Amino acid sequence: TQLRAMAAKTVCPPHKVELEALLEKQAYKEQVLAKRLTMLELLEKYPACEMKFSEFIA
Amino acid sequence: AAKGAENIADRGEADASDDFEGTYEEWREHMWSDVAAYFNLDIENSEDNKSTLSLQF
Repeated sequence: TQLRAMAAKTVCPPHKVELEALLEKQAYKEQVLAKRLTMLELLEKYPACEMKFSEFIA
Repeated sequence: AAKGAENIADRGEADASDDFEGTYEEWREHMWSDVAAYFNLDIENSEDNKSTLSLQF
């Protein structure tokens, strides 16, 4: 849900492709769950993801 | 099933010790469709697109 929300606010096309890549079953297990990759670390990685604070918190 | 089953969608498992949301996700998507085709449905796959929301302060 968090990844989709970020993808939808991303105006960096290759950056949107990457966030969506992470939704696939294998990538999600290996790159998200195995490494405990957080929404915060992805927002820091993607400063032009236009998500806003109040959507983050919620 | 050994009592007269209409098993429309094969069971799904979650291992808390690994990737419970992966499997839960696999079983779910496969699941809606199994029952979809079965009968029919109301949101497919469509959507419901109400990715719901709220924040205002």
